[PDB]
Amino acid sequence: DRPRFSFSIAAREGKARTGTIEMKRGVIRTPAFMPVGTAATGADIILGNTYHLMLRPGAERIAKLGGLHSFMGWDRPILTDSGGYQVMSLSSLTKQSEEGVTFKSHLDGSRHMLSPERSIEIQHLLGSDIVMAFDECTPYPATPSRAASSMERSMRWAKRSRDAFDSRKEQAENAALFGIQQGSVFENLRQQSADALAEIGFDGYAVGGLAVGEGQDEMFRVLDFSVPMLPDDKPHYLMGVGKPDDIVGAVERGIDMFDCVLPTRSGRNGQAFTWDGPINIRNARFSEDLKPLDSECHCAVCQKWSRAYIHHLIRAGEILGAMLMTEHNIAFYQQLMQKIRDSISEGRFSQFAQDFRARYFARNS
Amino acid sequence: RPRFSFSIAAREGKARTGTIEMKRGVIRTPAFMPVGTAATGADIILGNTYHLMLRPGAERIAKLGGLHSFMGWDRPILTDSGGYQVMSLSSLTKQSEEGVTFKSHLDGSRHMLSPERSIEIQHLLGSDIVMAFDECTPYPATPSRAASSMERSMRWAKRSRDAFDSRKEQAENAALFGIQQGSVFENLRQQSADALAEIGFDGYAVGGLAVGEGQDEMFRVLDFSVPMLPDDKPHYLMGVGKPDDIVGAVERGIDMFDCVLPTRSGRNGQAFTWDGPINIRNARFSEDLKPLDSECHCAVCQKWSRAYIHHLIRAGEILGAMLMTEHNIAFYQQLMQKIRDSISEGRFSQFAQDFRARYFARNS
Ligand SMILES: CNc1nc2c(CC[C@H]3O[C@@H](OC)[C@@H]4OC(C)(C)O[C@@H]43)c3nc(N)[nH]c(=O)c3cc2[nH]1
Ligand SMILES: CNc1nc2c(CC[C@H]3O[C@@H](OC)[C@@H]4OC(C)(C)O[C@@H]43)c3nc(N)[nH]c(=O)c3cc2[nH]1
Ligand SMILES: [Zn+2]
Ligand SMILES: [Zn+2]
Repeated sequence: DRPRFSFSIAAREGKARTGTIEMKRGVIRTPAFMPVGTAATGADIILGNTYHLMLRPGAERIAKLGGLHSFMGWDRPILTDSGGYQVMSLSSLTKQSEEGVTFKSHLDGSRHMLSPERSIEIQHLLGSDIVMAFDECTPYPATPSRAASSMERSMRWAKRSRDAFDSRKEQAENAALFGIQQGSVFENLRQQSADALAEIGFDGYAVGGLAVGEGQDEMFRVLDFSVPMLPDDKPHYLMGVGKPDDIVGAVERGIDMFDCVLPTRSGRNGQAFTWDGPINIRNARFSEDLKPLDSECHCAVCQKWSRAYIHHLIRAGEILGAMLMTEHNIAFYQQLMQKIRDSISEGRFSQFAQDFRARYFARNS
Repeated sequence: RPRFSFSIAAREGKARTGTIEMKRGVIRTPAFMPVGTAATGADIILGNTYHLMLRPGAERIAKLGGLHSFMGWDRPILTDSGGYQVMSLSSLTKQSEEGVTFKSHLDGSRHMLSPERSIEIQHLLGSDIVMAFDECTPYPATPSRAASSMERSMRWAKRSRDAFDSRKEQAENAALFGIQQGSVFENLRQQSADALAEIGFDGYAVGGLAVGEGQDEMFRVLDFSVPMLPDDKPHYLMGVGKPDDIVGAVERGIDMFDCVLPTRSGRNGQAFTWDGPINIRNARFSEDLKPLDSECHCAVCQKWSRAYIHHLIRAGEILGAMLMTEHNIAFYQQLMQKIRDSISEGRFSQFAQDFRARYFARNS
């Protein structure tokens, strides 16, 4: 049968790689974009907001309903985060210590807590295939003192995540665990986090603490030295990235996995991604543009709907407009990953990145 | 249960409270009718006919069991006719006496709306209350533009009546509402009302409002338009509205409401409270341990504080807007219940004064 977790590289070019991740529920073609999973009403894997799901409707409720695969109507692999991002983005509502993170008690007495052990337990109840270690996304900007103490605490939490993950045979035999590298924008702290994660051992290694307002120039600079610190024979996950040009540049620096809310956030805010850069469909230039959102896109929206139709739908307050924008953006992101995977296999990825950026920045939509 | 039976239990001024009895349940009036969604306290929900015929299509919904199966909702459902999209999407339409033809899509598909096709689609959706195919006259409109538009809509209202009665299954189990037009002009409103009464309908909706006219102008049109409709029939104000808009509209004879603001506000960081709307994104709520509203009985206010929702939206968690949306919908139903209670008690005039006094002071 299919293996638990097997990462093989089929072709390389520079620091970029293309290949597959084999799991019991399907194959993940890398470099991969992993869209946000939703409740049931082309991607290889979807994600679940662990913090969101544990509050609504609850990890135990999800488990009794059959798991996220039953909850989201998705039989392919699923990855869940650990909540370490919400440890930072919601720090004002948290009491934090070495044991874990305790959130402010609710008006009904209910109180939620996150720890390396509880996070893995929740991710097991959700039935996810790829588990993220409980970490802390260090805020940006952060002093070298604040970044060091946070990264060091996160590495202590990473070891407890490893132990808690291995404490369940059912989870350790069917799922995979990813360590998350921290260190903010500092090379030395990044090397300490990578060394700590490798000594513990993980099926995959994620680069955390980025996509928090640092800018692409700073993000690329951190990727330049951070990704070579991770085990080459293991997949590399850049959390929170990103824009199409962010993804292309990140693949050029050794990243194999991506997640981002921009396709949905842009689709709900009137922005569509095209090969000629992003477009604001609300602009009057599209009032009578009879072309689809993107001339090359093969998604269902571009085969039927014009820019003019979508422009007037959003102007008229029809939520169908944002759904088509969202539907296009998600499919466009998968088409970007496919073109990236193709170009690495052909040995023409460096040419693709140049041609992509040239046309994506000219904005000749 | 009867097909459609509207009875008034208590009156005060032009305001009324009562029930609408249908084969699938009872609708307590004055009623707010939230926007129905696909399955994942209101008496009736609505379905965007124009949206549903495009996604996933009226025929697909019919084969799935109808909107009651589609939305997991066994209670009554009301569907609009598309007459609003005739105006809001007029740039993509070719309009004539026969109906409205939308611009052909990139796959050759073309959609058309007419009094006959609209009623057929609403039958395919399996809705319990059908709206006549009309045209929401744009605002502002010249008296010439409003007259031709209203008269066209009344010819469409008659064809809607005939098409509705052409199906025994629909005519014996559903209801048809006529829609009054005339923009902001009294004489044109009287012609539309007279025309709709000569045709005959189970209910009468006040259309062509909530299109940017302002509350003062909207109330002024309601002052003379609602008394033109049959008193023994329900009155539906389409698109209204804000909480104070609803209270003022009930004061002028409206029994039914629909509005996207509870969802539009919940997604844009605005929550409705008895002390007026609040912008949860303001820093004053960063540590406000109180719920969104002190009196609200919804699930969100029993568990979540203003501080928690404020930080969720600030952190980009979509759960924040869901709680805001859930509260706004439940708050709207609590407003209708308090209105229905006060009419039954004979103290509605006092409620309207007390509501506006506290709602506009903004002492949240
Ligand atoms: C956007 N920038 C960005 N995302 C990051 C994440 C993922 C956190 C997001 O995963 C989403 O669910 C799948 C949730 O939806 C939003 C609201 C986007 O937040 C959650 C991170 N996760 C962990 N564990 N650790 C990190 O250092 C980290 C850094 C990030 N930077
Ligand atoms: C907000 N103001 C407003 N709404 C009105 C409507 C309902 C049309 C809306 O009903 C909603 O679905 C249930 C949809 O939400 C949006 C997207 C707002 O549009 C649909 C009207 N409908 C008809 N048939 N005729 C009218 O004269 C009319 C006037 C309106 N003024
Ligand atoms: Zn597309
Ligand atoms: Zn509430």
